[PDB]
Amino acid sequence: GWIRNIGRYLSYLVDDTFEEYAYDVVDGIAKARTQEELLEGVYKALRLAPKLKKKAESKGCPPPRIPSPEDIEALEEKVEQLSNPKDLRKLAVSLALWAFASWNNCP
Amino acid sequence: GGWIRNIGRYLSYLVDDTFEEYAYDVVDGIAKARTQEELLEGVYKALRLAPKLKKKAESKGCPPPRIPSPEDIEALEEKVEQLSNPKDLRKLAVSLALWAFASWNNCP
Amino acid sequence: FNEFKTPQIDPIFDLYVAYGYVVSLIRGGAKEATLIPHGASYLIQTDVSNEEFRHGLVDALSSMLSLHIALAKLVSDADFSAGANINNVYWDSVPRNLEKLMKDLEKKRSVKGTATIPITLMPSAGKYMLKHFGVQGGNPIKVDLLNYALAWVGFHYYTPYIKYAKGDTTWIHIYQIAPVEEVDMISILSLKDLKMHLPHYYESNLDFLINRRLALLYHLLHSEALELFTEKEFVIHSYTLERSGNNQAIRSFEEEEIGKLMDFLWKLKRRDFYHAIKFIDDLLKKATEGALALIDAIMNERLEGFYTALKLGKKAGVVSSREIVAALEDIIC
Amino acid sequence: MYVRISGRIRLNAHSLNAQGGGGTNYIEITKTKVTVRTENGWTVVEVPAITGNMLKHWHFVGFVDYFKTTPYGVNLTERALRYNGTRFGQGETTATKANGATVQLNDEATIIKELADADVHGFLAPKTGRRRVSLVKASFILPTEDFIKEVEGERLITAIKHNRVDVDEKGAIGSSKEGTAQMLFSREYATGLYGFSIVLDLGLVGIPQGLPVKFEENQPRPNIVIDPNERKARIESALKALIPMLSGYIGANLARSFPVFKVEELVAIASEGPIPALVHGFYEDYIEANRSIIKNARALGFNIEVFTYNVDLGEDIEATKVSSVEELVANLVKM
Amino acid sequence: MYVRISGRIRLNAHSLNAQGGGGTNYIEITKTKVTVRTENGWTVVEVPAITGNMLKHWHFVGFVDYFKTTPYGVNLTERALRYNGTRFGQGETTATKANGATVQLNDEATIIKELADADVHGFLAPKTGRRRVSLVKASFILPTEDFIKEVEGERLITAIKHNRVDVDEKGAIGSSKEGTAQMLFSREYATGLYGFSIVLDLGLVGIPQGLPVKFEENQPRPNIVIDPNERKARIESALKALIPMLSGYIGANLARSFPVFKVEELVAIASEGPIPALVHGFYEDYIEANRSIIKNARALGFNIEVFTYNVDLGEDIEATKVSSVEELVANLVKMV
Amino acid sequence: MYVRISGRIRLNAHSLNAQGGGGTNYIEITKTKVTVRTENGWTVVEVPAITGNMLKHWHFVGFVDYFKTTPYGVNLTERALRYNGTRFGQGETTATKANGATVQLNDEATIIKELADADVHGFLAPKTGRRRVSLVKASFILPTEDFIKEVEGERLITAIKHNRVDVDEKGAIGSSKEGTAQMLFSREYATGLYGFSIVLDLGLVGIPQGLPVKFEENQPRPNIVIDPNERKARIESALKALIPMLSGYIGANLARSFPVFKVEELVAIASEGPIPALVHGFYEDYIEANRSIIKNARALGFNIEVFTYNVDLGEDIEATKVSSVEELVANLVKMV
DNA sequence: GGGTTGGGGGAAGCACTGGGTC
DNA sequence: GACCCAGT
Repeated sequence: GWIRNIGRYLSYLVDDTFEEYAYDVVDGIAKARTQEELLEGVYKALRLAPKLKKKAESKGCPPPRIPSPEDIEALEEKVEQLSNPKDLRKLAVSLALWAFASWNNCP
Repeated sequence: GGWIRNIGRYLSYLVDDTFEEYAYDVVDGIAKARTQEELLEGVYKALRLAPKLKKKAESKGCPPPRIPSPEDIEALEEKVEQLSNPKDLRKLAVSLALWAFASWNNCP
Repeated sequence: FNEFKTPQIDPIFDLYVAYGYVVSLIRGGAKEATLIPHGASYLIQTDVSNEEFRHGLVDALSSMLSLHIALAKLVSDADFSAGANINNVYWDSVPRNLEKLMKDLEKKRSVKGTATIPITLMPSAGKYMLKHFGVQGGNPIKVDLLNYALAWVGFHYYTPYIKYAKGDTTWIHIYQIAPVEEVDMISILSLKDLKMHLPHYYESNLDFLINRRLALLYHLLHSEALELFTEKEFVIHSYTLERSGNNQAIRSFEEEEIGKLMDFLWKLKRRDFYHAIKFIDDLLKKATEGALALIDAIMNERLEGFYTALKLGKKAGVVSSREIVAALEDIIC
Repeated sequence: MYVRISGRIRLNAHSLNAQGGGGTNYIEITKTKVTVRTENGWTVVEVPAITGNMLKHWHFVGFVDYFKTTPYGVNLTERALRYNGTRFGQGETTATKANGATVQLNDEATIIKELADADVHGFLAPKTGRRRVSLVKASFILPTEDFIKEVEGERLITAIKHNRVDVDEKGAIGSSKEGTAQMLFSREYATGLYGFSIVLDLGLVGIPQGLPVKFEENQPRPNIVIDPNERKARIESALKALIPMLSGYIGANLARSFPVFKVEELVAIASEGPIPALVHGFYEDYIEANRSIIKNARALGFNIEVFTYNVDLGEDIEATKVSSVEELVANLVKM
Repeated sequence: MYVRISGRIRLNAHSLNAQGGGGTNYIEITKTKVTVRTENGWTVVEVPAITGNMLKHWHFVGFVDYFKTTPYGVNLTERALRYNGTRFGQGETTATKANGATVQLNDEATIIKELADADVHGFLAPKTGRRRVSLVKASFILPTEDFIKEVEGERLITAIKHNRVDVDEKGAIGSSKEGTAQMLFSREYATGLYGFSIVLDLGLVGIPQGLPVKFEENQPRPNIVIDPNERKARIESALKALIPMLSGYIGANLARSFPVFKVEELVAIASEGPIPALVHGFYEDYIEANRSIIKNARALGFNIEVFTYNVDLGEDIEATKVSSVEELVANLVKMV
Repeated sequence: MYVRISGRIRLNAHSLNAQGGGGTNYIEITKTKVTVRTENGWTVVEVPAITGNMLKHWHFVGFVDYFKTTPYGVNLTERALRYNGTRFGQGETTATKANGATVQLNDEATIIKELADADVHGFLAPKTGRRRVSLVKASFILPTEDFIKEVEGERLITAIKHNRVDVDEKGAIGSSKEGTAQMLFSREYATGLYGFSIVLDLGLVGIPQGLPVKFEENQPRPNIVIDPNERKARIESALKALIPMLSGYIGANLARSFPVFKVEELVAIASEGPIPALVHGFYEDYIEANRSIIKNARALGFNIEVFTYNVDLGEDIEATKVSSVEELVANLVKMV
């Protein structure tokens, strides 16, 4: 479903074990409707990789795994023909929904 | 279609580690741009650092980075002229910058 | 086939009186029974004699008196005494009628008196009706003891209620399921499990009981009853008895449907169970204003509701388990 | 005279028809349901709608405001100026006017003459009967299902918190025993595109319903039991009462919300005699249906004048291009 | 004397109207869904907005400041001078006057005869039971439709993290349990071609709701409780309370945000009588609407005073080309 | 006594107000989205800007620095002397006086009497609930609209990459395996023709907000909890705090910052009565708006003094030609 | 890049006209 | 139309 392997990275910026607490990207991706801000919002989340990489090592747990590019194109190839907001929100909301998880990997 | 992954692999070598090279300014400018003109400027700034990275990877033991094929340059050039409206310009402005952060096996 | 006749007075009162017929015939057997819906008549079709009907009532009222006398003119703290009862004048008048049948039903004598129905069993009751000009005195709606006793027995066991007082004020929310196309003994008996006996929460930490649409979720959370609604069809009817500043009046009365809420919880609590209740309880206790956005998204399939509640609740405290996130997308897909 | 206004309204972020606040802290806004036809089926949505009681109350409010302008402001009850709207009672026979005059309840002839508020919205007196039907009727303000067809979702309910700061004798904050009034509550405002429809019956102003005609010279004429010159003034006092509707004076919380109000499209019919209402601003087929109803009334012998605001409404009808409610009123006040 | 002001404002860089709590990180800005066209159907789009409560509170703040300079400034609530909008809350049966006196709670007129706060923004008397309708009505602050149509809603929200430097006396910031209340909080700022439609009703000042008229010789005369000079001074102070509205005192957090402002197109109508409200600036095509609301309403017999800025109108009415709002209210206080 | 300062300045390559990298090396600067007029239509663009928190912190630093000069600097805050801007973080009930004493947080008047910085900058005491709004309002720092129109942004970022050198006795840079420090991070700097606007409310120093006036004889008389000489000294310190606000002590990056930051044009008004705030420099048409707001205000009989630079504001305005920045507050302080 | 902080506490509807009996 | 009442 190319979702379980990308939602855990989105969850890295909300969990208490990583105290940076940037909800602006989650708000931007949750309210993405027409064609562009959905791809722009996920950029902000995927950019803050160093943050998590340093923060996991600052406590002791292994560095977080960055999502593989084997399935990133599944969003670009799907957003094209799904131009209307009828079914585009149907997955845009799930993208932000998967960002609010725990994924306890840093005990 | 097809060239996005190839250019994203090249952009990945600028933000990954094991390279001692971290330049987020250009990758930030490519994505969150406002006008079509600065898109190609950011692309040039990102692409300029080809020779300095094509030689250090093998010195550090990593495989050399695969330079994007010149055919993809034709596609990225010919995609932007006919699309001038900013409505669906930001999506392609951020599409290539998205693949900068991924799990590419740069240094196995 | 007997087909016990059921008088038609109010769409909600008739629901309580007719739907409470089963609690007595179960005590007397009545194998191979059914309840044909009529929207408001809701007639019971059973091939049983009338004699055992009173044998059911005497056992039911024995249970009621055992519950009433146990707790404490004497006023108890039960559903039929002070739980859902908002008026104090019915705190002792209602039980007095209930024990009165002990002098009428035990020796096989029909009812001859006629009492006054309170507002709790039927919200359309009151003091000031309109006939042609102006109002009248007292309560013109007067219910015979036969139909009067048949309502409380079905009210106490089957329909649940939630009470949240906070000192002088008092909020009472009453919910009941009404069949609309078909129903059998499998569903009506299962609906009995939803009843919350002694739902007196008070304190201040349990404030999440604000609003009826939010209290229904909390009532439903801790009752993993039968999930037959995925193949059946049922409707939820709810009404409130507000007593803000000792002012007994109804200020909220809406009609919703329970099937989609059944499906939502059934599809949510499937991947894991330990963390789902913790998550929903945390969002309800902490995100008091945010859980409204979650409940509202259920009866209309609102996508932004599934995110706004989580956004407003994570800021205070949320476990945010992994297996429950995949449960929402099962409904979404 | 006989005016039927209707159309669609685009107002958003407004607090209308709240739940009070006697003890509930979260003041959730009223929520309604509407059905819409799509994909060969019917679906409902939890969308708010505003009752027309707000519209009637604001009509009552504007009636006295436009009635105090003319020097005929004497004939008005005291309770009308305080926005009471009780209209006597089961035993109240005397009236309280601005000057304190006493009115005896015997018939509408001696009531609609000395009092003007009791005629527009009617009254009742269970002691002696003599009920008066409301001459002005409002309609519920509900969102059209075209907006649902183009949305069929979204929150469309803006929940904002509001805080009431409080100070002690020196600036302290109490919790439960210091005698403080610090409060933190919520307010939900409604959005979307709604519809409006208002009917006015100015032909019964000053004419009792029991005896609408004189009928003593073999010539049926209106039974104006009041003075015609002030009757004409009373016409405008109620005709201009709908002007504040088209400006934003709808519902409550006007001091804190003041709905963002602007009508996008409307249709009205004005006539000397009784006429049917066109359509509620709800259904998508609210233009062409009106295009039918007009030809359903012209063949019956009705001198109906159609006023259109941001709608073509075809070309055969002799409609007038209206750009605001005010010139519609200005074109109606003449007759 | 009812006056309607409506127009635009290039209000930006403001953390106004923020939803956050003590135990709530990431204090975020209010967002109101609105209905637009975007060359298609009446779609819904998210956009930050501002509540009219705020505007009412800041109108109160400006009104008390401008009423201090008045010679009758002693006739005001003490709590009003404390920049508090708690007009007769819960916990007290009476308020406190500025000089230290109290106010009695049976008659409505005697409440406002020595107090200018309940006579300008209303009040509520829980224990007593009586109530008063509000005077000034403030509308929400929403951007222009075309502004969000052209940009099709590109975020339009900027989240900035802020922190403090609460370092101990020794000069070290170690653990939370150490005693250093120092942390990272985020503030949201917005921009847009916002609009406002404030309205004031100065014909009801000093007029109790219970007894608005007297009619001692059966003549049109509203029952005024305060001196006519006092009423004129109070009306002038209320009108002068409009300058801070465009002067940057739109909302709170001015110590850290202080949004940028500019006088855009404004329209003000006032003729000392019952006047309909104006059209809000949230809709892009509202200017032409203002060319029809007052075009024929002037011919209805009303001496409508229209003051306009940054708009040419239909060059057919007596629309005064006012420079700024202070001259606008100067032209209003001279006709009362 | 109220003061309004505004105008246009020019900044060149400053790293003021940055989020705070973290592990990340590009130290991203605060980006704010603002409106642009444009001959086509109203659009929005993101530009690097400076929040008001900074301006307020630097104003507080200047205030305490110039208050140390006054002989009455003993009544101060130990946190203020340590250049700390936090106000009573949660964890302690009382506070410590700068003299070394203990300040009881039970009376606002005592707090403002013994704490000069908190009197003008407000404070926050959640433990006892003591609140006081700051007398200074600071706006953001944004480039003017015409500047963005004539430059079109062009991503307006200057990124310079630096390293950290960790040379021990052995003289080895290391490979982050022994405990060395050899990394490569980048800092960016921003330029542009920006604007400034600050509001001073120097009429509440020495006067608690709870009890502004006494009204002992039904006459306007503010009640001051301190001797008038201390109030005058505090006013002088507040006025002198604005002199470094245009000198260069603005922002952060005290190791690489301090660009040119010289004022190109400034406008100011000062008057003991309530006066509006001038338009923050963001637009190409604010000059005539300020001209009107300073011309029509004088027609209302307001004793207000206007100072201006560069722009003479026509010949009808008697505003003097203030050149430097200290002479403005100096001429203001001789006129008390 | 390499560490310190993620809210902090306080508030989170009063009064107000109660609706039944007898 | 004047009476009635509650528990953490």
